[PDB]
Amino acid sequence: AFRRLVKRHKITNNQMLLMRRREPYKPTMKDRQEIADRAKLEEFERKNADGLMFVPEKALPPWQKSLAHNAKALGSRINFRGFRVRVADGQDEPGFPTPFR
Amino acid sequence: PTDVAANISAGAMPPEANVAAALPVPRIQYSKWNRALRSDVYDELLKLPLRYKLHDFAKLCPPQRCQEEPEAVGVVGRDSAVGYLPPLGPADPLDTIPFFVHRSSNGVLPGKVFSMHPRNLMPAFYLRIQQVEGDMFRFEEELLKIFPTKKIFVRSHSIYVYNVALDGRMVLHHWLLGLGF
Amino acid sequence: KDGGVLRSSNSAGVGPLDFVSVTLLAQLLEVVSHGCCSADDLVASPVAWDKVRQTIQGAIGEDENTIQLLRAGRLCVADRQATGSLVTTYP
Amino acid sequence: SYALPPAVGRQEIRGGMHSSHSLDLIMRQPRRVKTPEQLRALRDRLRFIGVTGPMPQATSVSTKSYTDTYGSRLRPRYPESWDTVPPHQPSRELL
Amino acid sequence: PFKHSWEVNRMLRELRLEFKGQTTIVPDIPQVRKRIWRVRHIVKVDVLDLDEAKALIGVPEHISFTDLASQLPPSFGRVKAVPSPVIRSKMNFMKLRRMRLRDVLHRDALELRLLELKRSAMKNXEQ
Amino acid sequence: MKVSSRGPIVRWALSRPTSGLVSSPSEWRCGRDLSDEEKHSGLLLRIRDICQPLAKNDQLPVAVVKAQPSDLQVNEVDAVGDVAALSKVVKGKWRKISRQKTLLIEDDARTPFSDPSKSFSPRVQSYGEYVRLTGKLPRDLPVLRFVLYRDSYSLNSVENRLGYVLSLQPDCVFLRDQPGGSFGCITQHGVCLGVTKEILSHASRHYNLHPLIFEPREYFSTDKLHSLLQGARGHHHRVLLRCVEGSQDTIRALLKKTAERGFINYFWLDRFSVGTNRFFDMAVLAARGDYLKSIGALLHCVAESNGVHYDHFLKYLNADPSTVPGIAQTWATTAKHMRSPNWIVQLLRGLHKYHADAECGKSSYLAELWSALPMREALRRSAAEFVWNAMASQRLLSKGLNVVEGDVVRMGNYHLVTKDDEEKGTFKITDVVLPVPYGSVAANNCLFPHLSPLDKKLYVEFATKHGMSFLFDEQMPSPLSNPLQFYRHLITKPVNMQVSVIRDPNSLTSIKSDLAVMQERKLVQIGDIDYSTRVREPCVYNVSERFTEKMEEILKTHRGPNSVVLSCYLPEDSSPFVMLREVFDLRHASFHDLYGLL
Amino acid sequence: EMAPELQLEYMPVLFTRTILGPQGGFAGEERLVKLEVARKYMEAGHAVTPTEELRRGLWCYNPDTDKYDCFIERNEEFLDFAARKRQWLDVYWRVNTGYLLFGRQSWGQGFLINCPLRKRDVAQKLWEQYKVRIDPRLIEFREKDRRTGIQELGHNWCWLYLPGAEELGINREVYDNKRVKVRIHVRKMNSMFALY
Amino acid sequence: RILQYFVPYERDEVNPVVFMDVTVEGDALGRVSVELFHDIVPKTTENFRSLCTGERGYSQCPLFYKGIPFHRVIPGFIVQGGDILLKDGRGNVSVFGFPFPDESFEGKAGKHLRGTVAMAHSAPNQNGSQFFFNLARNDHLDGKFVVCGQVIDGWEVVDRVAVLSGSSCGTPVSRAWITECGQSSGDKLEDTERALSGERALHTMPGKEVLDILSPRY
Amino acid sequence: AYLLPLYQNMIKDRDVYKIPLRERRPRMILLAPTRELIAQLHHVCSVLGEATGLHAISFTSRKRANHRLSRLLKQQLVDVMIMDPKIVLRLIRARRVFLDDLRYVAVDEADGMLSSQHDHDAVHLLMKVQKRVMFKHLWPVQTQTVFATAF
Repeated sequence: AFRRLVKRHKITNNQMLLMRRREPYKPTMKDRQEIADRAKLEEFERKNADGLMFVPEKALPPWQKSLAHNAKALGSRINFRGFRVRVADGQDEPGFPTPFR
Repeated sequence: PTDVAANISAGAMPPEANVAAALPVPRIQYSKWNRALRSDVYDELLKLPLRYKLHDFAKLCPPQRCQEEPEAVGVVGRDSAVGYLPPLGPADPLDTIPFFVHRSSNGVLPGKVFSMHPRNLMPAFYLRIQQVEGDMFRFEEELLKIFPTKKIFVRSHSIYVYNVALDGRMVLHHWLLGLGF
Repeated sequence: KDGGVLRSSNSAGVGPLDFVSVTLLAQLLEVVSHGCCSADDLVASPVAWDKVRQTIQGAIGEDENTIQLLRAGRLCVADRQATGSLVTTYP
Repeated sequence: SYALPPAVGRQEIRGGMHSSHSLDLIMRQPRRVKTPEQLRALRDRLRFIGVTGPMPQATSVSTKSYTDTYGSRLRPRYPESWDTVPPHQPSRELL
Repeated sequence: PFKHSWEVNRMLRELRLEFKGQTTIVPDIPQVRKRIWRVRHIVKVDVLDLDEAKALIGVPEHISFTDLASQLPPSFGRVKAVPSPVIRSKMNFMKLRRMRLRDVLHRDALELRLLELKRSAMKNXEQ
Repeated sequence: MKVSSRGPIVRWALSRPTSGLVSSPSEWRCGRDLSDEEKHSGLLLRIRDICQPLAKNDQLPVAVVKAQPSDLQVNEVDAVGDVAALSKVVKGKWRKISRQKTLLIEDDARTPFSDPSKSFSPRVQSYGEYVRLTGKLPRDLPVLRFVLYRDSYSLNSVENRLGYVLSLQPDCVFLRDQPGGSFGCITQHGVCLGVTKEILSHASRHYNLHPLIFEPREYFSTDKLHSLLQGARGHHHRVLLRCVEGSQDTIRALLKKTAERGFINYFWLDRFSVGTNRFFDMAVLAARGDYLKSIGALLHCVAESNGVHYDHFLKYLNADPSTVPGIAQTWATTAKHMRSPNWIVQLLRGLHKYHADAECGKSSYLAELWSALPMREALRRSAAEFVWNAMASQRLLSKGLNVVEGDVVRMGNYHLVTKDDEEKGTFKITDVVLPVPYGSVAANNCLFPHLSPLDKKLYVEFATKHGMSFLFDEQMPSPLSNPLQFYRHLITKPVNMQVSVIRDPNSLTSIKSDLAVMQERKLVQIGDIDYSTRVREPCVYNVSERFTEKMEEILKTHRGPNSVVLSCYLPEDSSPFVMLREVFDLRHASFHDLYGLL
Repeated sequence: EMAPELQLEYMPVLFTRTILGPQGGFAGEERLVKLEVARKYMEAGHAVTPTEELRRGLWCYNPDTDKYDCFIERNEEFLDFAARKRQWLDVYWRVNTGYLLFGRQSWGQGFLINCPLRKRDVAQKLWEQYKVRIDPRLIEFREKDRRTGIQELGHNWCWLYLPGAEELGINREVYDNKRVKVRIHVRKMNSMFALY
Repeated sequence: RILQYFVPYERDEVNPVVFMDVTVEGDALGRVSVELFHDIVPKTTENFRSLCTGERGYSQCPLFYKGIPFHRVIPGFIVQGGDILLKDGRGNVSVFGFPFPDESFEGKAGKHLRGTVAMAHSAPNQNGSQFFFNLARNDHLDGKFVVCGQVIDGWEVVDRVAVLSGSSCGTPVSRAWITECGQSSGDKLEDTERALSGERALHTMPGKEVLDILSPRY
Repeated sequence: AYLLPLYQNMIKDRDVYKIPLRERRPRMILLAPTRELIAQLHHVCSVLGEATGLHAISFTSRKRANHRLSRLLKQQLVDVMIMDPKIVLRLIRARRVFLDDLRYVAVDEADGMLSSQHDHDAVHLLMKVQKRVMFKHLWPVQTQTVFATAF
């Protein structure tokens, strides 16, 4: 009873008077809520089926890309391999071997 | 259309392609100030069936030759970094194009991408072309053949194409340049 | 201490010893027992290890490390005899 | 089976005529096509018209199909009345 | 059907029944058998074998039904149950777009053939 | 003018697998058979075919191989006799250079910044900077010896890894080839020049699903280099066949028969290639001088191996003449972005320049591009091995198994058999050895069995027919990494064969890897199967969910009631798949490693 | 012929004393029993490890002497008879152990049901939730329900007559070898499960 | 009897080649290869090649010929296939998103010879995805249907398909679908002409067998 | 109550399924808020673990804790780890342990561990073991989680 002015639909058949619910085939509120929850969980599991892939500095969210870039721009001036800057914010450890890893 | 991440997970590609699976290939982006022509989309346009013949990409691209010339002059076609060239015209001389597309003051093409209800910062965008002259409906039909699934309206002043982004504006500019405007 | 762990955290059953080291230890135990217990029989039967521990004369059997070594060798030879019925060897 | 009537394997207010009398008459009468030989001898002569693709014409060269004769966007004018209705909008008839 | 729960209403919707007094025709596949077993108390079902249907409808016996289904057009009213009325509307819009494109492509192919004939005639008149 | 290949461009992988099923063609979804590929590669006849022609029409029982990276384990032994085994793993040995950086942020919100008693808290922005630890390199011992454990990594991929992680030149590292393809758990030896243990431990890869581990053993001088660079004399093999047909007794009898009567020694398909274009095809194209078709076949093989290269090669083939240079540039840029091998990206840049610049678009420039490739010697060696396989098959078809006068036998040097050695000496088919043509050096030094019409005349005739005349005309050098042997036996017998057949309709049996048995704190033992340790009883937790989904189709197709574990020790270049081919119908579930060039 | 991974959870077990239940059997029966219940049986003393001598012959519990003095030789006819007796006892135990559930419509909150039940419906629900196939002729209602069948709402009980009693000799351990009492609870349910 | 099939044209090299695999009731017959006329029918050639290779994901249906059956096979006249939208022969969908019309009835694209493939259409100016292989010289189709190309090899495959799954009515008695489909590079036919000399040399020399068994690719 | 079946579930994995135990991959992880509760659980895990033969490692914050934590993981094999979620999260990020073959998680006083009083350290760990179940390239592990709460 959240909406207190019910919609009046055009009456094409006389049984539309006897019917109360607009979409009978549609599941009820709580049922469709838990259905959508289960569907979102299944989609998230399908997405996380493979291991957590690690992304480079450019393919990072804006609140981390510039920080990760400025933390290493000092070492980027001198071209030498084997230079890592252990920054705090970033992709957390999955805790298991990953094909992308 | 290859899923690099899925291929790496399944073991079909080397694990060094994670940067390719995450970030797209770096390419000079097409802009209103830097006409970075894309050979792939131009080839797709050439393969698509259209009534009007388009120029070759070799003529659309500005010439890139030796730069040993001591002093530069005012040739219509000269070396330019942003890839600016005057309109080449029609591909086949024995034809009549029903429409004519004027450029702007800065030589930019008419394609401008706006947003529906931009006060709410709505991601839904649309394209407006308000420099077409001649038979606007022939241009509209060519836009129909280009974008089959999009909604294209036409008026006396502007042609609107709904649900197309800069990714479609660049295709429109490519087709216009290939036609010769 | 380089490789292989004999002692177990439970200590009720020590870890199985390496096979090549078990063979070498069987040869050494034969040399100790003066041939009274052949290395072939020691690698064949598990109770041969208990017999060797009994015949060790106590010169080395008093060492807890040696006792643990013999127990690990006995467990390894027991596993070997148990799996021999399943594995098939072609010369 | 082919030769036997279709209403021989039926599992089943008696002594009267039901609404399906005209149908059970045909179900009780024997079948017409009694062999796959006759079945295929009728099938190979059976032909479609609206089938998408070419059709054999090596039978007679002088005959031309109505599609080839009057194009595809054109249909004969039909007598439109309460008794018989023709299909409308042949352009909308497709997909 | 609207008097019952949403699950039986979903099953009847799959069976293509919306109101009281509607009659539909369905195959004898296990899916339809399961649906009718679930809604067996709200609908009454009659069985017709293939020969009984060939007798009920004036179709000869030397004509199967696969050929009839392949011959009937796919443009029938409400051909496919799309997952959204937006999808339905854009499908109808794409159908109208395909009609318009058919017409304009006919016109443009005519123009192309005329242009090629003009080019060939001009080349021949030159040579 | 674009590069023109010859053959179908069959993509082996899907655009998005999203499941264990990785093979795109339905015929290969149930397990690809390599019978036609091996027939076109040159190996046709089998011991059962030569012994009894009535057995050729009979079909051997089917068996699935290369199901998971653990069903195939190879361990190389050196010329001295030491088997490559894992002892201890080493970390990266990093070292801190810069202290961590902290920023002071306000600790409370109710008090303003104006209060002098304002409290702050430090929060770290970066924990610090770290660099590799590079120990001192001795002058008297510059040569470093190590052991390498790779899981489903090609030698080219390992060399690229070493190159991009240590800036190592391709000539400073020496790594021998192992039979059986790169897929599986391969343990081998390796020798490097001017590399310290601490910096070599960085090239390892522990946290990946497919581990790549280096382990330095000891240092040596440059005089021991020729002794260390000798060819391996043995490879302990552990092979798990998934879906075999028949009973335990039948399988044991078949394996006993084949291990007692030996198996024909063949250069397996991993040497040349898998697919349409092959190494000897590219080699004969280069020898003819059609660099266009040579580069075409090379890009064809690369596109069959990889997916993105496949899409870009299709775009290149279907492009418009005025659009070819732009698409070539796009391909080169995408390769550089994807981190393709340096030779691949250089070849793509060269092709872009060839298609763009008119004065640079010449067959001479294409020849320069092809000469810039580092694997043409590998292509020529594969052509030589193809010729050897063809000649060995011809010998076995002509003279059968029994030794005849006029052949070469290894007496120890090599010797030509006579009637006296036939009757009294009685040299065996195992001792019968045929030479392989490796350049004019081998063509002049090796002793060729006359056995007319199976002489050097027939050798040169077959080489000229297949276009391999360069093998006998031009000299063929020997790579320092792989010693170029000139003599190879025909029939080979494993010294120790161990078989264990387990009934498993669902095929959930697995074998523990060397890294797994080491992480179990148990020392790695080579030479036999530790049935109590290595093989695992069939249960639901032995195989991964992706693996069981991938194997569902193969199982539904083959219906294999038994799975067989096999342990053997083969000589220098004998591969287990050539053994198992003569006794089973092998179906390879994984066949991407055999493509090569990556 | 079971899969190895499935058989890993089971173990071959020979039954000494006849036990009723989905994981039970008759005296002198070899069966693949789950680990937990098989260990429980072997700890209680009702089961033995299937050795070859035990497969030949077994000792069993005697109800009269309360001791394992009954030596039995496993033969084909003995196995058949004991399997049939186990089937009879399992049917009796299933029908005498728990409730039967019926759900129907009844307009209003009355005490009688809209549509009374019958032997066909009773046998249907028996086969449904008990997995027992019987013919409706064996179901005999009460004296008051002989007219219209089960009509009240709530709890009722019917008689089910089992013919095969004296042939197998069950009259000792069973309460009544002639018939059994099926307790049936009838309720109002939602539309989809009421169906009437 | 069996009649030898000859290539109807000169086997140009600039034109793309498409390969397809056909199976009938589980038995895969072989591989067919078709050279598409790119110089005369560019748009339709590109459409056919794209549908065969699977570059585009989906417009209304999977734009890929894998698993697509031959809905209409007339023995001796036509081996028609396609209809990726319905797999029945009722829909026509192209890569372009709309049925494209014919562009040129030229000499190389107008004559329907024996091993000549063409593009089937429901309307004269609506070329969908359905194609059909000719089986004989069809002189009454010249000027109606557009020719995409011609078959190079594997003609025995399509001939066996027509003789095993063909009825004079058009309905296939047995299902025959495509197994795999893609784009192949151009291969020459002159290498197969040396088979006569190879068989002659085989009949000549009995001592060397692998020489005549193995044939070089190039 | 939650230690009897979990220990039994580890015996069935060690005897029936014969799951191998590796170095840095434990089986069950216990979470306790306070130090003294860790020593309380470790004492019960010592009596129970002495019979079944399963080893339990419990570590509290001591002087030079980084060196001692590295030794306990290198010297002896452990399958029952009794530590705080903060320390466990510190080892996973330091690559000292792994979530592989982790079959059981038992959270004690989950009413306080999951709340913001302990800064959701128990929550951040449960989200890493839940994504472990979603991982399919490794062997299927159904990590059941048991929460012991007084409120």
